Amino acid sequence: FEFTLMVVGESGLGKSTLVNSLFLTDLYPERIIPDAIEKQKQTVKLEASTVEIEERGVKLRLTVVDTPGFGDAIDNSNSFGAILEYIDEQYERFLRDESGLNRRNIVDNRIHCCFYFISPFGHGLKPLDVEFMKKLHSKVNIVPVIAKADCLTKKEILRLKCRIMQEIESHGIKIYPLPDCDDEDEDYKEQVKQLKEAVPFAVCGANTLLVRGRLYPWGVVEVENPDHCDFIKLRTMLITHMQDLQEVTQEVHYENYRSDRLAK
Amino acid sequence: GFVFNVMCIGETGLGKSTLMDTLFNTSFESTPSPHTLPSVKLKAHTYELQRLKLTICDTVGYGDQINKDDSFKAVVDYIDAQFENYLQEELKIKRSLVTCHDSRIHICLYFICPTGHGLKSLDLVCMKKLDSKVNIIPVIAKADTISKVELQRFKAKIIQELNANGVHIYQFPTDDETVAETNTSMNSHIPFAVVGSTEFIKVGLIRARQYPWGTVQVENETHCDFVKLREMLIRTNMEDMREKTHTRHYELYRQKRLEQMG
Ligand SMILES: Nc1nc2c(ncn2[C@@H]2O[C@H](COP(=O)(O)OP(=O)(O)OP(=O)(O)O)[C@@H](O)[C@H]2O)c(=O)[nH]1
Ligand SMILES: Nc1nc2c(ncn2[C@@H]2O[C@H](COP(=O)(O)OP(=O)(O)O)[C@@H](O)[C@H]2O)c(=O)[nH]1
Ligand SMILES: [Mg+2]
Repeated sequence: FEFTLMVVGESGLGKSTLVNSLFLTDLYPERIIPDAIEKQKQTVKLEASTVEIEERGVKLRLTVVDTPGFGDAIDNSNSFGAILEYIDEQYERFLRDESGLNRRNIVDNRIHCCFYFISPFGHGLKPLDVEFMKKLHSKVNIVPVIAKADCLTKKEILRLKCRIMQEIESHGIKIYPLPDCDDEDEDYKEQVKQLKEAVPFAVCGANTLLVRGRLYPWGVVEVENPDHCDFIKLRTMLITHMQDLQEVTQEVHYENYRSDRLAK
Repeated sequence: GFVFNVMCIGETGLGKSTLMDTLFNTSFESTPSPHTLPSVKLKAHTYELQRLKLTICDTVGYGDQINKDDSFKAVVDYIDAQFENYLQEELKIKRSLVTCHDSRIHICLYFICPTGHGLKSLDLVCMKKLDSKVNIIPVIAKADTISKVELQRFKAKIIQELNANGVHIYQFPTDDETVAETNTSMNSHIPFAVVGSTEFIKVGLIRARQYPWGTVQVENETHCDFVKLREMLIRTNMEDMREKTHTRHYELYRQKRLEQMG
C-alpha cells in the first residue's frame, strides 16, 4: 500500500491524539504550539509525515498530511485556499507523470481520504464546516468525524449525530459513502450495517494504556470500547475501505479533475 | 432589589445558559441560538428571583462567522452604552439616581473552549478590548472534557498568556482578613473549570451529568470548580464587583467623556 490521509479541523479537537491512537504512532515530535499572539492571522500551512506500519499482515506506507492553522484565525476567509491548491497539485503531478513518456516509477501523493473534525461543543455544523466540505466534497473523500466524543452523553451523541446529518443532507454535501455489500458474508454485512448507522463517527483518541483510554476522576473512557466511543468503528472502516478510498480517488475525483483541466 | 448584571461571553453552545440555570438553581428563558448568525449581538433578559433583580446578558452568535473581525463592537458598544446611560443620568439637573436602573455590566464570565492548548486569538483580542471596561472572570466551559492532568497544564498556559499580554482580569477582595484565606485559593483556581447540568442523578437528587463510564457531580469540588464559582454569589463578592465597576471602569469612561465634552 501507499495511502495518504488528510486531517482538517480546528486546533484542540484531539486530531493529533486520534491519528496517533490509530496505529499507535508518534508523527508529531517537538510540536510547536503557537500562542494566541501569533495565530490571529496564521495562514494554513501543509505539513506531511509518512510512517510505515504493519497491521495484521497489511504493511502500508501511511502519509498523513495535516493542515495546521485551519480555523484558528480571527478571519477564517480563504482558510481552505491552500488545501485546494495542494489537492489539485497532486492531481496535476499525477497527470504530468502519467502523460509523460517515462512513467515507470511515479510518486502517488494524491489525497485518498480526508478526515474533517467537528467540534462537539457547539450545536451542529458551523459555517466554516459547511463552506469547507461543500468546497471540497467533489475533489476528495470527506469523512466527517465528531471529535472528543467523551464530552457528549448518550442523548447528546444521538442528537448531534442526527442534526449534522440533516445539515449535510440540507446543504448537499457529498461525504464519502460506504459501499454496499452483495449474499457474500452475513457477519460482514452486519459490521458494515452498523458502520452506516454510526456515521458520523464520534471518536476518542488516547495513547495512554490503562486497553487505551482516558482517565477522569468520575470514570475511565475506554477508547477501544464501542459503547463509549466510535473509535474502533472509524479505525475498522479505514482499514477495510483503504482500497475503495484509493480507487474512488483515482476513478472519480482524479478523472473529473482531468476532464475539467483538459478543456482549459 | 440587588441590581446585579452579569454578561456571559462564549461561543455558541458552550453551556452559558446551562451554567446560569445551574448556578441560580432556577430555569431562565434559554432558547438556543444557531451557528448561522451574520454578526455577534447580545440578548439581555431581566429576572427577579430569591431578592435580587438579575440581568443576564448573553452573547448570541459568538464564534460562528467565518470572518470574526467585527465581532467585538456589539459587546463594547453595549458596555459603553450602559456607561453613557449612567453618566447622562448624572448630568441631569433633576436626576433620580436612587430610582435609576443601573444597567452597567458588573461581572463578565468568559467561557473558554475546553480545547486543552490555550486561548484562541478571539479570546485574547476580546479580553484586551474589555479589560478596562468590565470585571472579567475567565472560566473553562465544559470542563469535564479535560482530564485533571491536562487541566493543570491548561490553566498554566491560560494564566501565562493572560499575564503576558497585560489582560486585567478580576481578583476577589483580600482586604478583609476573614475572607483573605478563602479568596486566596479562590483567585488561585482561576480560570474556574466549570461544568453545568440541569439533570439530576439519584444520590442518598443532585446536579450531575450521566456518562456510560461515570457521573460528573456539578457540586463536587474534586470534579469541577462550580462550588468555587458559586462563591461569587455572596453579598461581599457581589458588592466588590459593583464597587470596582463604578470606581475603576465607569470612572475611566466618565473621565474620557468629560474630556471629549470639554
Ligand atoms: N460536556 C459538557 N456539556 C455540557 C455542559 N453544559 C451543557 N452541556 C451541553 O451543551 C449544551 C449547552 O447548551 P446551552 O447552555 O444552551 O448553550 P449556550 O452556551 O447557551 O449557547 P447559546 O444557545 O448560543 O446561547 C446543553 O444542551 C448540554 O447538553 C458541560 O458542562 N459539559
Ligand atoms: N476529552 C477529550 N480530550 C481529548 C481527546 N483527544 C485528545 N484530547 C486532549 O486534547 C488535547 C490536545 O489535543 P490535540 O490532538 O493536540 O488537538 P489538535 O491536534 O489541535 O486536534 C490533549 O491534551 C488531549 O489530552 C478526547 O477524545 N476527549
Ligand atoms: Mg443559551
